[PDB]
Amino acid sequence: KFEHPRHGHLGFLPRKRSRQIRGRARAFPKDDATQKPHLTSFMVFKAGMTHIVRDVDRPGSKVNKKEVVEPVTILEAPPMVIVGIVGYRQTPVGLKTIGTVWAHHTSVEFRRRYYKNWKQSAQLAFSRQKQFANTKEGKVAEARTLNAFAKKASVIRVIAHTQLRKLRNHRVGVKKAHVQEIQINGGNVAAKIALAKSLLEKEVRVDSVFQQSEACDVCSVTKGHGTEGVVKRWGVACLPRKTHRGLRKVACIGAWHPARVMYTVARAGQHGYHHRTQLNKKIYQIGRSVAVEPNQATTTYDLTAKTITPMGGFVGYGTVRNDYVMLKGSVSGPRRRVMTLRRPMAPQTSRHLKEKIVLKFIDTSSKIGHGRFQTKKEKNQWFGPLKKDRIRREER
Amino acid sequence: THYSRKPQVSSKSAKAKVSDLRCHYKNTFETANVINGMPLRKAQQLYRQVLAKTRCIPFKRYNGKIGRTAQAKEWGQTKGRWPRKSVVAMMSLLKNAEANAIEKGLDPNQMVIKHVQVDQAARMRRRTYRAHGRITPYMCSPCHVQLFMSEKKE
Amino acid sequence: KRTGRKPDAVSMEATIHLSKLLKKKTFSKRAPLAIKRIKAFVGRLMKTKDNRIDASLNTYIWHKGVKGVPGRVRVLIQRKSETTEGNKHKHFYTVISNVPVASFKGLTTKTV
RNA sequence: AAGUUUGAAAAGCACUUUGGAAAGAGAGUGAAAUAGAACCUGAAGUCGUGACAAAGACAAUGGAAGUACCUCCAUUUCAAC
RNA sequence: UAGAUGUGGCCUGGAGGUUAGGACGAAGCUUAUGGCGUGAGCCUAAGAUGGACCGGCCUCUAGUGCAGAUCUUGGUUGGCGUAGCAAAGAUCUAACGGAGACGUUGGAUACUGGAGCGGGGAAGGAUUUCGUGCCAACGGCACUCG
RNA sequence: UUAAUGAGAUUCCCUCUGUCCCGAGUUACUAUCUAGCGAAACGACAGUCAAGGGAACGGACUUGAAGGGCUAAGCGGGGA
RNA sequence: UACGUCCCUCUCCAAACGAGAGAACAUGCAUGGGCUGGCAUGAGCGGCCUUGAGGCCUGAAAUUUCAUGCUAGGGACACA
Ligand SMILES: [Mg+2]
Ligand SMILES: [Mg+2]
Ligand SMILES: [Mg+2]
Ligand SMILES: [Mg+2]
Ligand SMILES: [Mg+2]
Ligand SMILES: [Mg+2]
Ligand SMILES: [Mg+2]
Ligand SMILES: [Mg+2]
Ligand SMILES: [Mg+2]
Ligand SMILES: [Mg+2]
Ligand SMILES: [Mg+2]
Ligand SMILES: [Mg+2]
Repeated sequence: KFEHPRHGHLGFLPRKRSRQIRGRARAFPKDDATQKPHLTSFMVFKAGMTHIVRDVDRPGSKVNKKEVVEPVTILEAPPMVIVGIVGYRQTPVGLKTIGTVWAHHTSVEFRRRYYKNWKQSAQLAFSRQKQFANTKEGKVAEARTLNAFAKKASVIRVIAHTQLRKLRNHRVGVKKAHVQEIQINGGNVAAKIALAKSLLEKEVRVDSVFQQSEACDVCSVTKGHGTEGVVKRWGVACLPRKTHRGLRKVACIGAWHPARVMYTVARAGQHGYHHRTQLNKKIYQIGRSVAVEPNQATTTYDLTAKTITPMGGFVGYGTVRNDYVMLKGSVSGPRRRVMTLRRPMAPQTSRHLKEKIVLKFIDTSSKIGHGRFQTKKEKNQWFGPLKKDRIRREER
Repeated sequence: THYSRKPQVSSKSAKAKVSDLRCHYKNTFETANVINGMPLRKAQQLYRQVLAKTRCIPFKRYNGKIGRTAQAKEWGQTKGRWPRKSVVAMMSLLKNAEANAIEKGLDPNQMVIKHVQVDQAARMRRRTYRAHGRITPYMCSPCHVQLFMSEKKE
Repeated sequence: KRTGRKPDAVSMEATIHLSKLLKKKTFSKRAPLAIKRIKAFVGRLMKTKDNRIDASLNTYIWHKGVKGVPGRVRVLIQRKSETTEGNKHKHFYTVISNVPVASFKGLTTKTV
């Protein structure tokens, strides 16, 4: 008889706190040995959002026509320092690591990750591996396992961490290094270590991994809300105003049989702070740093000079100082939470996902307000030498 | 009659009691058992930090829906509290048994709390008042606390 | 007691921005919790927890009623003593008082 | 409801000192304080800590049958049946 | 099973007989104290239990055996340090007292708002008044206060 | 049959709105944590399921399937 | 007596409490300046509008960069 479509999605149970804030790709793309060895993932930090105006393509009705305002997300992406190389056997109980070569140097932020205090400690992390690397048996026991990553290995995963001393953001209160294994999806695993062995202990910047107009998948950890009730966690319904013992509940959570509450009925508990993936988030610009190009947000039709950082920074994040990546739309983070990009799974051959992009406008109007001004040198033009600077720029 | 266990050396030992310790048996239980092998100075150091609420009393056996806390991990648990009245009531019972260690000639800086023992007293009565005219009990449940000490030869 | 006993009877005249410490707190508890988060303010300011209030700081925080509290308070912190030593002592208290200032834009933390 | 029926005798714990005083630890009384006034005996129930098989939970208990180790419990041999 | 019956058969209180214990420790009580009776039960030991009564046997006698009656009474226990102590006025500070959150005084901000947390009475209560102590248990938190 | 009256019963219309579409944010007070205090109703034992049989809708039986332990906040399916 | 972890404090992408993410001379904290943004022309004064997009507020359950100020290091197991 009467019914409705079921509330919430059973394929995101249990609604549980993710085991770490670090967004972590559960699966990397299928290894097409017909490609070149490359890096298929990258960790960025969610700065915040803004929106942009685009010259549209893909002839439809709202397309092949005047521009469009589409909301975007700014993800600050400093270059990642590769430290290790990790290979896996394809054994009948699923992949298993067959060793891990490290670099000879290992940044002081990486070694913090193997601690939880690091300032009362004695900093012995990787002490007998720096020493033993300078040995000869070290070089033996290192090429003995690199000559293994070709015999036994199929999956080769460098270990990259983030540069945070290169991320002058303070509101990212952490000084450890976020450590992430990254798949290499080239071919001829012999030539797959060759990449890994090469870029080891070298910085990997995000445009080396990704290109501008193509889409990624964003492994991330949702913004947490603590214990949310049934109406907020599952979005079931509110009982009528007349209800006793209140109305933000599921009335019937079980028949007489089965005489147990089902895993399908809605209950209150952890909402948010879940690991999500957000397939097919399309990059619109992968612009470089202000230290190298202090004209981030001025493409061709905003011949003024400006940067991505809005007037007064991104709210609750700061200024973007590094190789930001501009996606399209939502990303399952709060500000300054590490996001992991990933090259996508989908066939991606479409006139709605493989089309190239030019951005005719970006908004740097302040997040903190309403903002009516781009590029604060426009605000000074609206006003005059008002009494704040008048009491300083006329008192000399 | 005295004293469930004898200190196995009577001159190298102090002894102290209370009989009507005026507060909950259940809060006083773990307040006491938490220091049951500790040196005397490491036991006052515990209680005097339970009162500043930097270490807790790990409620065993009478935890029963007390809240979880971070300060109880050292005790190998999740539950624990900071019972002020039961801790200040054994700050006093310990400093008594100090005074029994000087009285015999024993450095209290050598005293080990061997065999604390808390149990239940006569359970005073003062009715309270329920709905519909039902006069229910409101027992107070005092407690006895025993403990003796000893030394540890170098 | 490196920077604690090195000075004797300090006096720093420091601003305590209070709207930052009392935001969306219940109005009925706002003038009491104003007092209480100056204790644990000037405590962290001088590594001691025995903080008195010199009845002009108190009269000030309460002058706008229990609900109305000034946004900032400029405070003169006296740390006098009975001169103890060692450890776990009591002889470092504080004689926190108010300062009529009539303005707060420009004045940093001072001393004496 | 309620035998304070402590002890033969109040000899009812002087006194020292820890505690602000209670109470505690000592002494001391007496045949017993392990008879300290809420006192003859002091049970069950429940609880406490000390020990342990220190066992080991995947209802408890129990039945039969063994075994492990431990039991001043019985008996017997302890130059012999 | 309902029932019937037997038992040189078991057990409790007491009587008439007999035999006999007991301050060199009786009743009682405890039990990984064994043994011995199919069993009811009995006997022993050992108590860092108890302190003054009492066992066996033959008859007599009855207020004579308890797990279960929404049994009765007393006591304890779980749930459980749990529900809660959420209507009605927000205490804040100095220095003072104190064995110590408490009280007192000062100042501060308040609340009652003259149909009052006012001042007087009747009904009713009858020392609750007052002062000085006190702080054991009572004032559902605490108290140096009541 | 009736004017007036109605915490009467009833229907429509107007206004008005969170009654609702469809919910969302805020606030005290609680719940939550703590110090102090502290009950009770209830209580055979208990206490994971499916199927079977059964006083015919089992917590214990039968046969399978799960189940390490102890936990805090919830909820209201069951414990006929 | 080791490497370390934990508590206490602080921070807040986390949070009912645990747990989490952190820091532990760091831009850490606190002020101030600047930016950004709210409001809409401040007490006072000159001749009511003028000073004047003024004054005030702006990180605080916790907007953003610059100057100056102070800035526990103690515990608990690990550990025998
Ligand atoms: Mg109703
Ligand atoms: Mg009779
Ligand atoms: Mg009868
Ligand atoms: Mg009976
Ligand atoms: Mg019964
Ligand atoms: Mg019942
Ligand atoms: Mg559970
Ligand atoms: Mg529960
Ligand atoms: Mg916070
Ligand atoms: Mg952590
Ligand atoms: Mg400022
Ligand atoms: Mg801050």
